[PDB]
Amino acid sequence: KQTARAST
Amino acid sequence: TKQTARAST
Amino acid sequence: EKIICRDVARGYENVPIPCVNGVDGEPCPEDYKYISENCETSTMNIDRNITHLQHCTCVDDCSSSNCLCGQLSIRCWYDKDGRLLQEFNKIEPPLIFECNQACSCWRNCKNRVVQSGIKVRLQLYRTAKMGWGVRALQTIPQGTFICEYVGELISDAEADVREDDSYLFDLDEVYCIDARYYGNISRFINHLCDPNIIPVRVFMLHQDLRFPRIAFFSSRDIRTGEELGFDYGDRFWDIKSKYFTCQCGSEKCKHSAEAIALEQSRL
Amino acid sequence: IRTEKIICRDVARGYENVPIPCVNGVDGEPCPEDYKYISENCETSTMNIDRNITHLQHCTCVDDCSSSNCLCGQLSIRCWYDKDGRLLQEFNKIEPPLIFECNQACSCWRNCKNRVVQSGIKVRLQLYRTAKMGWGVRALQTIPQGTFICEYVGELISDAEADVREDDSYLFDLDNKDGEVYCIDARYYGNISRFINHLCDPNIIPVRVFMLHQDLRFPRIAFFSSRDIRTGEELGFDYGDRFWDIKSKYFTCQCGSEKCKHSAEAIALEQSR
Ligand SMILES: C[S@@+](CC[C@H](N)C(=O)[O-])C[C@H]1O[C@@H](n2cnc3c(N)ncnc32)[C@H](O)[C@@H]1O
Ligand SMILES: C[S@@+](CC[C@H](N)C(=O)[O-])C[C@H]1O[C@@H](n2cnc3c(N)ncnc32)[C@H](O)[C@@H]1O
Ligand SMILES: [Zn+2]
Ligand SMILES: [Zn+2]
Ligand SMILES: [Zn+2]
Ligand SMILES: [Zn+2]
Ligand SMILES: [Zn+2]
Ligand SMILES: [Zn+2]
Ligand SMILES: [Zn+2]
Ligand SMILES: [Zn+2]
Repeated sequence: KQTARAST
Repeated sequence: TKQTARAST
Repeated sequence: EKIICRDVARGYENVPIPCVNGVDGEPCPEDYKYISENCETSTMNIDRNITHLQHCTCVDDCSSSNCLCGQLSIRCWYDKDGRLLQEFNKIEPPLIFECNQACSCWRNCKNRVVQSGIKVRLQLYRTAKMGWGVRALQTIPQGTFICEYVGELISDAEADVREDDSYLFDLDEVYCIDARYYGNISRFINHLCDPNIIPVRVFMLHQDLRFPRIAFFSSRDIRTGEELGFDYGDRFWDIKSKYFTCQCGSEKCKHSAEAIALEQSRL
Repeated sequence: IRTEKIICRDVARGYENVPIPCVNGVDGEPCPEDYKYISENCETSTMNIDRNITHLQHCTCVDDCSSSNCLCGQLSIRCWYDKDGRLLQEFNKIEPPLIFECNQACSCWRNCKNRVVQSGIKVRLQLYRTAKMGWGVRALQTIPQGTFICEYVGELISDAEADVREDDSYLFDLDNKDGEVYCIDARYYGNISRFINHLCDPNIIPVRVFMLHQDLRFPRIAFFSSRDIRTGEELGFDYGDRFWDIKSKYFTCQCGSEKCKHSAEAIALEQSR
């Protein structure tokens, strides 16, 4: 994606 | 006036 | 007399609300779902956008007249103990805007009474002539929050077609609370022509003007054991008095068979 | 020698069951104020979450919801909470199941055994200044494995909105598939979880939970301890590679663990070949 996201 | 009874302020 | 339910609210309120019956053989009422907060059964889209909340910047306890939230009702009407000011208008109450999650203040500020829930000890009990009612198990000073009228939020149009109209409350395109199928302790509060509580429209976590929440406060000091009651209003009685008449009780009664018959003799 | 100062008695301003103080013994940075502390998720545009009470799956229990007949437990094969509110030792910590807690449509009481996350924070935590990772959160007590710590709370946003957010240091994807997916952004609005750092050797794990609604688009993210946690230990989860593939251009991991996979050294080593 464009932006960083924390995720499981 | 409406068909059913309602409490109100 | 006999305790037949230790808590009709099943632990959802701050305190238990027991049920007793010392009058007849009617069992604890279970033909409804007890809920402590209003529910939805169709798409209502209550406006919960946090950026639509009016909110204060107070760094104190919101006891100053500079609190924006207080100013939205001309002033905060709560005294330091959470009770309505003596001067509160009990005939035409204002809309109360409590502090909320957008406010800079702490959760225990002075303008958070209704959102903090039930504190008085109440009891569901069998009355002599008006089915189940609610009474106080303690003295209650004037202006004290008692409980909220909680139920199912519905449109005016749905309310017009509801088969049971014994538990409807008009909020004000008007919406209603129906406490027939889903409700709290307030669903059992009877009408009194000499009332000791009054309903007040309140905003807390949202400020969607279609959906004020209904808070009952004591309109006078209340004695231990006294039945709680409010004036349901003529938009209830004009419809209901064809089916039954008022069983208070009171020498001030305006809705008894006798009262109505007397006024009818109007030549 | 700098002293440790208490710079906020409670960052949650009384909204949580317990205070969450803030201290700094490292530098002169004052208590972080550039966000709004909220204890529950907020909305800033219309999400149309399904809140119809008649859509809730719900149980018929009149006991404490510890029997295998609790429908709500069955929606996760079984209730995973023990009698003290902790995840069972056998809980799958690699691929956690979705948990369905009891709700307002259930016949049980508010203190049944399947209400852990909805009852809120019970452990004592602290916001503190770390040496290398800005602010972090540490435990002020021992915490057994399986204990609910806190929820990842913030602003609910679409995947598309998440893609245009300038600050991407506090985003949490609710769903890893594509299509109509949502995120929590804790940048502007968040709770204590917004300050939890990434650790390559994590001691907490995120678990998807349903409480007052069951809209599958909007699971709530609950952190539970993945092992026993010692007093004073920094709390941390594995933010995952969908964070680091992007962020490691801008900074590298300072967790300091021998297992670190995202330090300059680790990246440099993998790069070499
Ligand atoms: C909102 S409910 C209150 C609880 C109701 N007593 C019960 O047992 O469930 C409204 C119904 O209560 C009864 N009721 C309430 N106040 C009354 C009054 N003052 N006189 C006669 N019946 C009353 C009527 O049956 C009315 O339609
Ligand atoms: C969700 S925030 C955690 C709170 C943050 N430390 C603060 O002071 O606000 C995520 C950011 O903290 C920093 N951070 C968290 N874990 C880190 C790590 N293991 N190494 C380096 N920086 C980290 C990065 O700046 C990351 O983008
Ligand atoms: Zn204020
Ligand atoms: Zn306030
Ligand atoms: Zn305010
Ligand atoms: Zn009367
Ligand atoms: Zn159950
Ligand atoms: Zn239950
Ligand atoms: Zn249940
Ligand atoms: Zn690392």
